[PDB]
Amino acid sequence: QNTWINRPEYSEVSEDRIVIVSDANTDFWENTYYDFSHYTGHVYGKETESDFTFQVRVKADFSALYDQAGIFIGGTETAWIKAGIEFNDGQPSIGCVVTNNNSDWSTGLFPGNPGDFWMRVTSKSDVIRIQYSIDGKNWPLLRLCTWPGTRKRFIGVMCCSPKRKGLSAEFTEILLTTP
Amino acid sequence: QNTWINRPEYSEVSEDRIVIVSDANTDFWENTYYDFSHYTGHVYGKETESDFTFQVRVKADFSALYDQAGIFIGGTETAWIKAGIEFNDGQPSIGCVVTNNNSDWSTGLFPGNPGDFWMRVTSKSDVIRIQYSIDGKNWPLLRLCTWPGTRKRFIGVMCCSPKRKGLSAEFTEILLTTP
Repeated sequence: QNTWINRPEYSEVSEDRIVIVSDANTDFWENTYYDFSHYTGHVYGKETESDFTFQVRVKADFSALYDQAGIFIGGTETAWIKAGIEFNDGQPSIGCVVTNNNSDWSTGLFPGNPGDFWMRVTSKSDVIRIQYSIDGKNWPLLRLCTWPGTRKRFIGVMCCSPKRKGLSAEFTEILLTTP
Repeated sequence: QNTWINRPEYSEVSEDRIVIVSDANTDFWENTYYDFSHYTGHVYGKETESDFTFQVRVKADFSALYDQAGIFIGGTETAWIKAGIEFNDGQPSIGCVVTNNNSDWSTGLFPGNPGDFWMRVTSKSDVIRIQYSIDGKNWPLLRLCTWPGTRKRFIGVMCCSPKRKGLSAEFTEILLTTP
């Protein structure tokens, strides 16, 4: 059954729609460079011990620095992966952070509509393939690595407000299935 | 003193210019997904045990699938990092691969001129910050992680031809210095 990691004050959970409103100063980051350990981001999903392909359509109102919305894959508090859009110096970026004791993040240009995009995560064997889409048809690769956690993987939708509060993210067309 | 990792058949080494012509089927990759271990890419540089900032201007004639040219940071054969342009399905991408026993790669859109760009690597403490530039003035972030190797880091220019032979890459404006 679906459950939360840092359940937010405000939210909505329907059969085919999930809304996460971030709490103040929420984020996910481990040590690397910044020297702090944040594990306060919001994630709604479920644990699974089998391979899978997760896909979701994200609609959030990015505005404050470091606003994040996308997907999350958890193992432990020091073994997880997050990916999606992140606001910074205006322009929106698409990136990913793989944390295996330490956070390793990559980022880059996001061409689509920052307020309406798709995310896809495929986890078969010990491999993690993360892709995104701006039209729901084309899925460019974002990150390809090997899972840093164990058997149990927590897969779900995520939302972060490192410098603010209230980022509202709507998740629809959610589909968790065999790879 | 400067030395090679998989010295190529053809090359040129001047005081302020380095040309690497790739040998057939050369590449850098460790296990993840593809299930093969490649350590045949060409790298010209030097070992250092102190923090540094490396910068270089790259001019290569990308054409065959997976053609790569950029920078490399080595620790061991299972602990290294590479970053730069990579040709694929025509369009050129800017990406990075961090290998800590297993390769973890990120990729994305490259807006500049694929045949003339800059790379910058900063290694202070145990942090690695990789940036690129399309005009030699602006340096967007590409990857930020913590070094997977030890004290001795091999920093230098790199060139790969996974599916061909002959990719000629020219490296100029090389500058290795304190961060």
